[PDB]
Amino acid sequence: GGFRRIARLVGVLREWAYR
Amino acid sequence: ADQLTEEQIAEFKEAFSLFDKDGDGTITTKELGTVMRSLGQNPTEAELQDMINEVDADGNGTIDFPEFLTMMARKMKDTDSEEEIREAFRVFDKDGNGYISAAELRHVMTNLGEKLTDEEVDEMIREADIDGDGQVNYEEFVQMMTAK
Ligand SMILES: [Ca+2]
Ligand SMILES: [Ca+2]
Ligand SMILES: [Ca+2]
Ligand SMILES: [Ca+2]
Repeated sequence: GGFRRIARLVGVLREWAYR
Repeated sequence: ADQLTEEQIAEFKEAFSLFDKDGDGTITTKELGTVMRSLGQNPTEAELQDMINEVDADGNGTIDFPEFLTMMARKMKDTDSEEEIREAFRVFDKDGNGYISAAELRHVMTNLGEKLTDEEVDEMIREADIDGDGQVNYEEFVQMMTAK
């Protein structure tokens, strides 16, 4: 797994709570 | 020869099991609520239902493999990659000191549901440790992400 690939999934966690 | 983007879609297949603890192929507001607490807190089964309604292509009440992917590309497009990076960094920096830490990386991976050795966490630091300080600063964090 690449570190950059993991960062993309983390950005999704906060967006879900945004709405 | 107009190729497709199914190569990237393969990556999301391996991530879907991580989000679905039951490995049954579907995520329910209850299951995801556990992830929300780890980010800060749990929303409400009432509000959680509205979020899925806007993304429910069939309207069954849950998100399937193909439904989850359509929402991901729709959210990032209307948003900016700079915004998703700022949110992710703030989540890893729980102490908010300016950089992450070996203990900070391990706490999230274990909370996510993956088991790695402390040595696995150290290498992650090496990838973004351009200055060689042993810790990833804000500047090193963004450069490695937008390296190419
Ligand atoms: Ca499930
Ligand atoms: Ca659905
Ligand atoms: Ca920190
Ligand atoms: Ca460094």
